[PDB]
Amino acid sequence: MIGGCCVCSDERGWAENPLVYCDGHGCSVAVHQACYGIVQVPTGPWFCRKCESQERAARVRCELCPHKDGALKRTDNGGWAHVVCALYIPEVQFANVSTMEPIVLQSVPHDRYNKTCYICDEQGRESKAATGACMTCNKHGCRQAFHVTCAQFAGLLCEEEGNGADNVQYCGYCKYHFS
Amino acid sequence: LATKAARKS
Ligand SMILES: [Zn+2]
Ligand SMILES: [Zn+2]
Ligand SMILES: [Zn+2]
Ligand SMILES: [Zn+2]
Ligand SMILES: [Zn+2]
Repeated sequence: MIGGCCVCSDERGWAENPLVYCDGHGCSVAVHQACYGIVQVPTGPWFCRKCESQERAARVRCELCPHKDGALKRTDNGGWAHVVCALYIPEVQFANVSTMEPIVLQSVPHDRYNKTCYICDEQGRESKAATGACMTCNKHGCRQAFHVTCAQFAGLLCEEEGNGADNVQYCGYCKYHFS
Repeated sequence: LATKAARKS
């Protein structure tokens, strides 16, 4: 459902950071090596964590949103979560930043699970809107809440420069406040 | 090459 990398959306690959495609039957995951923590890109077929696991897509959903495709990693509680959800929800952590797994939920505040996604809700999807965790519009003062994956397809996500050598602040904005 | 995760604030 996304063309290039499904984590950062960039469509260009790079010599030491290539686009890697999952050969998983029924899987259309494509990610940069550096966007999924791939240790060594194989000289043949490669499989995303989900397609390597021992259960069918029916049960393998993200704990943090209602969207089904995209690049998943295992969580603390032996669940699953989008890499992009983990990036753009501030309190989500990674146990190992090199391999980018597992995704650590345990420090996610209760206040991220008691919101309704406005994008979902304007679509009239009241069950989906309450599912998972929401990020908050990065505009000062605005308290609009939305799934990371919903803002991704609405084109509402962005990587802004942060204080530090190469610190990225992964954030988003509601339709009112983008740039 | 630093991953997206390693760059997160
Ligand atoms: Zn990427
Ligand atoms: Zn796959
Ligand atoms: Zn997700
Ligand atoms: Zn939503
Ligand atoms: Zn806003």
